[PDB]
Amino acid sequence: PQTDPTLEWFLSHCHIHKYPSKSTLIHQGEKAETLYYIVKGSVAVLIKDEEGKEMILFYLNQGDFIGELGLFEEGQERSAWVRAKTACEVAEISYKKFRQLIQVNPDILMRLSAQMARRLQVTSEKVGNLAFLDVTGRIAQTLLNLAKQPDAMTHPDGMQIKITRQEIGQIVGCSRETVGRILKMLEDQNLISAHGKTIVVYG
Amino acid sequence: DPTLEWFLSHCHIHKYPSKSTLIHQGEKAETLYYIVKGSVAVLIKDEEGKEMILFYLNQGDFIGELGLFEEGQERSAWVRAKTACEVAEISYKKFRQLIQVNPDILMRLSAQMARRLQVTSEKVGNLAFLDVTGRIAQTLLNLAKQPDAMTHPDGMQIKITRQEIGQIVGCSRETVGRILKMLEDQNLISAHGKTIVVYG
Ligand SMILES: Nc1ncnc2c1ncn2[C@@H]1O[C@@H]2COP(=O)(O)O[C@H]2[C@H]1O
Ligand SMILES: Nc1ncnc2c1ncn2[C@@H]1O[C@@H]2COP(=O)(O)O[C@H]2[C@H]1O
Ligand SMILES: Nc1ncnc2c1ncn2[C@@H]1O[C@@H]2COP(=O)(O)O[C@H]2[C@H]1O
Repeated sequence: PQTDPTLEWFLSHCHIHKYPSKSTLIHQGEKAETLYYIVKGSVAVLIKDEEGKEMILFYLNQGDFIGELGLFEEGQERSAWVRAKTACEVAEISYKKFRQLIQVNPDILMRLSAQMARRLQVTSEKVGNLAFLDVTGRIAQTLLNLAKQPDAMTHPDGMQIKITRQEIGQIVGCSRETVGRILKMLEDQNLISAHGKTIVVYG
Repeated sequence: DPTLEWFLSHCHIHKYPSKSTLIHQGEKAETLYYIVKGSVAVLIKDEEGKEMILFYLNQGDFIGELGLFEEGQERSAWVRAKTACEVAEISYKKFRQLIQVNPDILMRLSAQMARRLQVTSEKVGNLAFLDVTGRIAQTLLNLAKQPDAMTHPDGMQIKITRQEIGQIVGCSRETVGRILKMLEDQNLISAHGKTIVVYG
């Protein structure tokens, strides 16, 4: 973690709310009139198809803004669901009040925009993965990213992560069954080791 | 627009012919662009150079903005002129000084980023939830819903090459041809050649 006076100034204008793990902070389709900032915890951003299947777009963490995409034009709806992945503490402020703060000190918009730019780079890559990789390479690539997250744990034969079939499937666009068939196949290829819901990525 | 014209007076403007590349993926990102006239395609490529289009940008669109907020970044995509273009250009350093003078110029840029993230997220959803055949069907349906789709007795009529479809959905013009034929055999469309009729 890390803070500064510009962020504490901003936080003093917000209200703080707690969200237990698995609770939904933002429902797709709601009117977007408020901005969030994660003081503690992590959330998943996700979207759905007509049949209720879920895709994860991003994981956001402490220091991440959320609900920013409606800020620049009135009348918009929330573009995705946002669900607490762990217990969360989340600052919230109306768009109107945030715009007044932007007038006082534009650096607070700089910080928000830097996160938007980063999310657009990552989401564009995600488009390239989904377009150009098959499920297997999507899965292989997903495991590689995690293997280089700050959450990784050292290990003798490589780098180690934990994740469920279901979460993998939600990331890549497939069933937990396809994930299992593919994990097994990667294991037979001596690329990974799986131990329940814990995965050693070799290399 | 005063802000626009103030901003433009700090840029150098240059003309680019159709099909020229304004931005190459991997280059160091140190400058911001703004489209004064024309349209461009933003694209990505697989390892074999098969193309996917991420977005079409037009007059009034910023480009090359994604490196602005941290130094040392590379261009995340290629940007190619789709028509002849006139494009304002300015260094990130000079743009940051303008942001200090008047933050509204950052508001405008951020509004376009937010819109691009909403649209690109919808595209992630389509790619995750639809196969190549469903992506092509959905593309034709969406095109048939645009203001420029023409009325046809059997449905709507659109104009778009196999290559453009392939660029939209992430496949070769060959894969596009086979699926269009399949969709035609399924009595869903007619690919007259001079036109696609989307029935219904
Ligand atoms: N592609 C994405 N990357 C990161 N965060 C996203 C993405 N799409 C949506 N979100 C977040 O999901 C939020 C839900 O509603 P908003 O659209 O107001 O603001 C959104 C963003 O904070
Ligand atoms: N194309 C897809 N096919 C199947 N499941 C998908 C797809 N895209 C996203 N998902 C979601 O990914 C989830 C992961 O595991 P489940 O099989 O429990 O349920 C899955 C779906 O809701
Ligand atoms: N998903 C996207 N939607 C719209 N424009 C994009 C997208 N990804 C990249 N771009 C544009 O492509 C540009 C090329 O280099 P930059 O990364 O500096 O800035 C980029 C954006 O202007």
